[PDB]
Amino acid sequence: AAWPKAEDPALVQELLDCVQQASHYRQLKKGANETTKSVNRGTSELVILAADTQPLSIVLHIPLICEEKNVPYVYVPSKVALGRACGVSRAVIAVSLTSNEASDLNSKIRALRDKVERLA
Amino acid sequence: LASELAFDKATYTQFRWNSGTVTSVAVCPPYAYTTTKDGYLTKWKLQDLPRPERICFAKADARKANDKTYQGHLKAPLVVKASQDGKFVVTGGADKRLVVYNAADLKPIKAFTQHRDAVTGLAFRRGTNQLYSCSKDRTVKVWSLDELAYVETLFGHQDEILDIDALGQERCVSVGARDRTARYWKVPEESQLVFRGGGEAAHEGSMDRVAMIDDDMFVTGSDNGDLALWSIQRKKPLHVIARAHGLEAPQPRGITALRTLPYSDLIFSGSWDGCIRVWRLSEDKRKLEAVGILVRGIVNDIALFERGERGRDGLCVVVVTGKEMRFGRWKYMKEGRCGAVIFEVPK
RNA sequence: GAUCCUCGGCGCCAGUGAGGUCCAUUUACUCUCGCUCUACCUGCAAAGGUGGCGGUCGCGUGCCUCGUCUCGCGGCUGUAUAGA
Repeated sequence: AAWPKAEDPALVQELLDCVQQASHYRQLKKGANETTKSVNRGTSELVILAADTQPLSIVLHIPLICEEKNVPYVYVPSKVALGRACGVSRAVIAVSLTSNEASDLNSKIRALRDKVERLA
Repeated sequence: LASELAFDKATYTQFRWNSGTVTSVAVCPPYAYTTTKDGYLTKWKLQDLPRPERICFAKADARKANDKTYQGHLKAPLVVKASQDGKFVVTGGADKRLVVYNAADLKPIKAFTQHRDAVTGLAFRRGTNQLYSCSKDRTVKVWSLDELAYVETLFGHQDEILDIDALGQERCVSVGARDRTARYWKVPEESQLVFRGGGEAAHEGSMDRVAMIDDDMFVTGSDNGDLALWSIQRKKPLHVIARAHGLEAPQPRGITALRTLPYSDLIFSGSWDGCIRVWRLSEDKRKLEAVGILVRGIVNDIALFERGERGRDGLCVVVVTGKEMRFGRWKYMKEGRCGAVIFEVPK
């Protein structure tokens, strides 16, 4: 069910790096429930999930509402890599990252979901 | 002294105790220390070959005072490393702090609070109590432990720092957390010599552990199973070897422990695969072959010994596994405890 | 087909997002292995007096070597790697 699977040749790495930079700019909603709140409230600019979920059904619900809100989603293959990409000390299973009016981070979100649009 | 040791005859020992969480190790030849997330810094004892268990410990206190340098901590320590003489013990952690004090009765006298996130790595200079303390505010500070005074801060870390190794000269090899960069400190002239990786079946997300074999080259371990030697002479890697602890759609398991023998060619690298993995530097001193495989749980930290006498035949080395990883509990396993697998290499 | 109020009885109650539990210095819990004194006993168990192997001082010194090694009696009290 991971048909937007991100490729380990550095697209995963740019995803997790932009996760970390958004974590340092506090633009980051972590975990599946808070990701779901950000997508349902429409604050979300991009959303990554983790395909290393042991039952992946517990994150399969957010591609629905991301298709409804028309925000790009993409899966990285490790919730541990996403977890310390956030800086959490636990495994983050699905992360959402928003934006503001003016930031270089918002530019990096723009180019990043341009690459996600090249996937989907 | 790689092939002058017999890996196939290793005499191991699996000691465990109650706290279940153990994080690091500190040798004081021979006296071994540990640090457990229950809050313990244990002085335990091993010496005689032809077995001893432990003597004493200290507790991290939930003590609501402010700028207090006494015996009270605030929170559990993370890593510990002990002096070459045997006259100072120092630790630091997510109580945002160090303490340094007498190693015999183990009563904390100085709590250094100059760092401001968490003290995530610690090393010495050999033969001198010049201390290097590297911390989660992505900095590395250097201490004059002769006065227990503060010396200098250093900067250049792109990301939250992760580990330091240092030797008898005023120099360091640090690692940043995710930035794929080992960072070679010229301490007196406060310069730095940046060695970045970018291994190119995962690519290098983070770069976990570091070890200096000598004053000319070193080795770093990344979380994609890439183990890399680096010459100080050259910006490129001296060697990169891939999938250092097997796979687990599967992914290479990352290196969680690396420590080498100084002025030697013996590389000690472990993971959550359960098997310790000893490497050697090759005869060309440029490449790397397999001196081989040699328990349960996910190995956080690892130590060193030697026979050290006129003979110098047969090492001793403990792995200090634990159930989780060392700073955060991103991965949990039922296997391992607060343990110590002392395996001794004969000949 | 009246609706609501009053008086009864019977039930019953939004957000956020990374912190949180114990408290001088202990030794988790279970299974196996090894068990540093022995004997006579005042002795039913269990505790004390004494003897073999001791072990330490004082002394006689034995010694084809007058040191080390074969020993003994007189004040005392047991201790080996010791736990895997």
